[PDB]
Amino acid sequence: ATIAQLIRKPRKKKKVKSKSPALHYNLNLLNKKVTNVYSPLKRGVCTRVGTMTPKKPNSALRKYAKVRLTNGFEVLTYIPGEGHNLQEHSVTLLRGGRVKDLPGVRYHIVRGTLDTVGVEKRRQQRSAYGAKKPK
Amino acid sequence: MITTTKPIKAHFDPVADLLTKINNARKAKLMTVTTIASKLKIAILEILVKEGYLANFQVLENKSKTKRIVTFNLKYTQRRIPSINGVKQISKPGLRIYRPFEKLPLVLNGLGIAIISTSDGVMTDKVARLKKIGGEILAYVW
Amino acid sequence: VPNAIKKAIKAAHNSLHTIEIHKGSIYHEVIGRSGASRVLLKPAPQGTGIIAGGAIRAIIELAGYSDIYTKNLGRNTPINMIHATMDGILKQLSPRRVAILRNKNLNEL
RNA sequence: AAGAAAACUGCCGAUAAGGUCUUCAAAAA
RNA sequence: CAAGGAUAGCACCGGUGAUUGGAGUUAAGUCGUAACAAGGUACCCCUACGAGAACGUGGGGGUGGAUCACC
RNA sequence: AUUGGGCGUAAAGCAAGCGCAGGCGGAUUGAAAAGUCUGGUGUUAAAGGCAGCUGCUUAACAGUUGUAUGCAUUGGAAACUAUUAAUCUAGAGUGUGGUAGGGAGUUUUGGAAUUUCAUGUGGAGCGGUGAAAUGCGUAGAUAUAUGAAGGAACACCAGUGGCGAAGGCGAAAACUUAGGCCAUUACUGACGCUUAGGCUUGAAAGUGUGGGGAGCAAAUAGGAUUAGAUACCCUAGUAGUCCACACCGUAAACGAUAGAUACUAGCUGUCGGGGCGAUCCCCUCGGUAGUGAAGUUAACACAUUAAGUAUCUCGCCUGG
RNA sequence: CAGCUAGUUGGUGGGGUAACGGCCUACCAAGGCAAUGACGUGUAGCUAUGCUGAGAAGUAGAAUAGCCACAAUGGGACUG
Ligand SMILES: [Mg+2]
Ligand SMILES: [Mg+2]
Ligand SMILES: [Mg+2]
Ligand SMILES: [Mg+2]
Ligand SMILES: [Mg+2]
Ligand SMILES: [Mg+2]
Ligand SMILES: [Mg+2]
Ligand SMILES: [Mg+2]
Ligand SMILES: [Mg+2]
Ligand SMILES: [Mg+2]
Ligand SMILES: [Mg+2]
Ligand SMILES: [Mg+2]
Ligand SMILES: [Mg+2]
Ligand SMILES: [Mg+2]
Ligand SMILES: [Mg+2]
Ligand SMILES: [Mg+2]
Ligand SMILES: [Mg+2]
Ligand SMILES: [Mg+2]
Ligand SMILES: [Mg+2]
Ligand SMILES: [Mg+2]
Ligand SMILES: [Mg+2]
Ligand SMILES: [Mg+2]
Ligand SMILES: [Mg+2]
Ligand SMILES: [Mg+2]
Ligand SMILES: [Mg+2]
Ligand SMILES: [Mg+2]
Ligand SMILES: [Mg+2]
Ligand SMILES: [Mg+2]
Ligand SMILES: [Mg+2]
Ligand SMILES: [Mg+2]
Ligand SMILES: [Mg+2]
Ligand SMILES: [Mg+2]
Ligand SMILES: [Mg+2]
Repeated sequence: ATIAQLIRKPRKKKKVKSKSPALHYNLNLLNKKVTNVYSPLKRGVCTRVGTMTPKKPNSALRKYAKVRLTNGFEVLTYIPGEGHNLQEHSVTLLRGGRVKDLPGVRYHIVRGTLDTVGVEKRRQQRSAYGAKKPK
Repeated sequence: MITTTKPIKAHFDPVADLLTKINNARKAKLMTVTTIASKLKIAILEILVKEGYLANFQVLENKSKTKRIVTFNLKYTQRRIPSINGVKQISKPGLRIYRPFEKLPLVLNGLGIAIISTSDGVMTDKVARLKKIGGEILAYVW
Repeated sequence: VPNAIKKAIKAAHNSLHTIEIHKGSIYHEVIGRSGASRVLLKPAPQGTGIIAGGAIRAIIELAGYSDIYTKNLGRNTPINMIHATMDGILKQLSPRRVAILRNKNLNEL
């Protein structure tokens, strides 16, 4: 613009927002304050499981799941892999991600971590889906 | 002697006034231009003709000694293409540019000339380097 | 493809511009403008290599130049990059012609 | 000789989803 | 002198709340067809009223409007 | 996006003006030396940083020497900015002399046309539409002739036009009043540009009080059309449109282009002042248009009234 | 987040502090800061430095090193 104008009101940078906000909140519990501490992966229970149709180009049955992370925040998460065991009260561990078809889901149910049995009968990409060695 | 017919006006900033005059004359293939004369503008023209981008620069005065106008011409070759390629002023009014000697710029790897007025009027970048003294940077001329 | 290939082949054969090199690199820093495309070319010391990418890298290799600093400051359309790159290289001034005109000594200060 | 010449109106709504098709110029005894 | 205690009323901030407002996303739903051509009443902006709804009309403002036309 | 971006059609020029503080700012002389440049000294802890070397089988690593950055003080430089002491007119104003305007407010006046009423003639429709029907009419309508009352707006002139910062300004007159163009052997002598905040104005609709109401017409009623019609058509029809005083402060308030300054081909119009003296036409200085090259743009296009070459200042933009 | 500050601003004599000082005292006054952002809110130990960047700089203040603050919370004092 102008040197004098920019001296008065400097250039304010645009902000940055996270993609997994619910994953960076830690509840102390003894004081009940929410601080902003970044964390790779966290844990959460489950309050509903079932089916839900996808967006437009892709149409197919898909499994979703609601969660109640260690903190006090609920987010809808998708059940990855084939075959599931969640039953309205099974602990789980969640990470970052984004399923394009389903709107709102922004985390992935880590497979074979806590109360989720790893999807057996899996060879290729067995590390991601919690599977040991068939040998 | 030299007579005129038109009124002579100038912008308040003496470096970019000359630069606009020079660029327009270069682009339009024009030869004779006029502007108001100031000692800074006179001095900057003094260093340009020794370095060879314009041929003549003539300043005249009235019969009362209260107003002076300098009328310079550009150095076109036979095929009518100028020696000046582009001029750009750094220390515009408001934001004045001050660089020490060690940070004295080199215009187009020394092909162009940089106008620097340290303490003894305007002086080309190379002779400024020779004297190891820096200061005000007027304009880039190449 | 074969047809269009040989067409462009002959096409370039017709419109070939002449390029002068100084010690394998570009003499003075230059900005090539073509539409909304601006390509910055900068002299480089002998050894850095072609720091170009895309249309500019092809042009620099095909021209003969070795060491060259470039950055694409604009669009990513190959035709405009080639237009901007060639404009920057064709407006270049030789260290000789300048002083000749300028009535100086070859390259001497 | 300077002419012209003239509009005219009823009514008339909608069309399920996702979808091909450019394989490639390397260039040819 | 003074931590602390009791009483008292303002100030700022947070959570929650029956009920309610709109919003986005969405399955193929239900009533029209408002806009894109002169979109079948040219369109758009401000404003006031009215109507299931898109929207209709009055006032002002624009061509970012079609046809039309001149040897 | 200081280096390193933009605001006509893609996000972005406030509706316009008067403007304090701030930023920027004509030419010349003198001083100081606050910026600016440079020399000396001090310091900027060590580790890390970069260069060289050594030692671990080389490395990673460790050690080793070198290696800046800023601040303060002191000694000089005087080109530019800033300060101060003064001069000049070319910037901008003032006066005198020419001069064009629907510029604005207040108070009066005038004629067409509509409506209503009054008086004659007259005798069956008028009105309305795509076609009709509500509606008006033997209580004599429509029509024709005269007169009276009242309100609103001012044909032609009227434009390949004028004025104002914008909104806007068009019957006639008076009073008050604003700005502008041209020539200046006159005068002050930089007094200038922009403008956060502030103030003023600001289409139409809308509000409050009191008048006014001819015509027109949101809302509303009926007749049509329609599958339905709360719409397009028709017949009625209140607020409103009008005036005075108070508010509201929004518009595609558009040239979708902030203001100021200097420069940059040309051609065709048209308007004003000035020069000559029948017009017409020629030249000069300005305002308003068309065409048009360099130049700019993504293109459309702009192009001396720029969106071109540049400066100052303000406002604004950062995916949907 | 537009006013804030009544020991807040100044003088006087005295006391106290290693020392100057409204640090404290009695009297006399009404000032001081603030649109060049007081005050309020939120946040945070600061720096040398780490990572990144061509550069301007952005980012975190690992380890370690300098300075500050703290020792269940809130106050007071002895010794030196
Ligand atoms: Mg019919
Ligand atoms: Mg339907
Ligand atoms: Mg329609
Ligand atoms: Mg219709
Ligand atoms: Mg329509
Ligand atoms: Mg109903
Ligand atoms: Mg209606
Ligand atoms: Mg309307
Ligand atoms: Mg109606
Ligand atoms: Mg209208
Ligand atoms: Mg941009
Ligand atoms: Mg826009
Ligand atoms: Mg405007
Ligand atoms: Mg606007
Ligand atoms: Mg003004
Ligand atoms: Mg001022
Ligand atoms: Mg000056
Ligand atoms: Mg150190
Ligand atoms: Mg080391
Ligand atoms: Mg009559
Ligand atoms: Mg009104
Ligand atoms: Mg009805
Ligand atoms: Mg009617
Ligand atoms: Mg009312
Ligand atoms: Mg607006
Ligand atoms: Mg308008
Ligand atoms: Mg044009
Ligand atoms: Mg957004
Ligand atoms: Mg803390
Ligand atoms: Mg970078
Ligand atoms: Mg540390
Ligand atoms: Mg730590
Ligand atoms: Mg403890």
